[PDB]
Amino acid sequence: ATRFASVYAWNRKRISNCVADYSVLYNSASFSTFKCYGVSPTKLNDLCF
Amino acid sequence: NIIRGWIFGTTLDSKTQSLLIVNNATNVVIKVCEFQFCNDPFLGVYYHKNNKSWMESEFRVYSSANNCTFEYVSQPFLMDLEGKQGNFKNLREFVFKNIDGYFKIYSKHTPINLVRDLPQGFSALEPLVDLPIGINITRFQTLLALH
Amino acid sequence: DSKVGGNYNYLYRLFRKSNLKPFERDISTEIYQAGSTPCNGVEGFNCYF
Repeated sequence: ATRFASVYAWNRKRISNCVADYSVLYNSASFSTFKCYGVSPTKLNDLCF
Repeated sequence: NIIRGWIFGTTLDSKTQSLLIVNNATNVVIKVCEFQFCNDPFLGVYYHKNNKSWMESEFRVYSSANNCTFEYVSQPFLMDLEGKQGNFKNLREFVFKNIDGYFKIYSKHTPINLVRDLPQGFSALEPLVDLPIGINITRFQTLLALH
Repeated sequence: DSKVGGNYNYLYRLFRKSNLKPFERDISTEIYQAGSTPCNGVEGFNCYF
């Protein structure tokens, strides 16, 4: 956004009632490490969290 | 309508993870937050004569609040704000298990009818909702209301 | 977040007297009792931040 919070006091946000996608993780910024634990990571558009 | 507030935490003086839950007259204010307390926790309402108006005054729960780790700010609505004497009418039973960190909340609410100490008969404690916290819990206290 | 003089607005906790629980935050900045001589906010010996 412009600024997050530090590591001793991490920042929290609530997310609901919206449609998401990971295919748009390729345009606004290039991510260096993108790993998902415990679920098939390219199936995010296939479930309901 | 007597018990309104609650606090869930180990040290309950903003040194270990110490929740504040208050089912107040309008909003759900549930705050897993750093909270500093007085001696014996209470809530407060006051009632008039010319109109039958219950007015909300008292706040001696926390002196300080900056931090929050799990805040829960829900819909406002009207509370009937009773004090009505007679037969016992309301069980609002809140059975708490905490397996694998996530503190869990049940719901079971019934318009019962008797005079005194807890009625018998079966009443299920079926699952309602799970606040998915992961924190240090050793004790808890309750905040009553003062009518 | 990399400034020419440095970005000193973000902090990490160097040491903590106990360990953590998951999904938890503490910002208490009391003087870290490393050994003997309890601190009470003096930063003497065995008294770190």
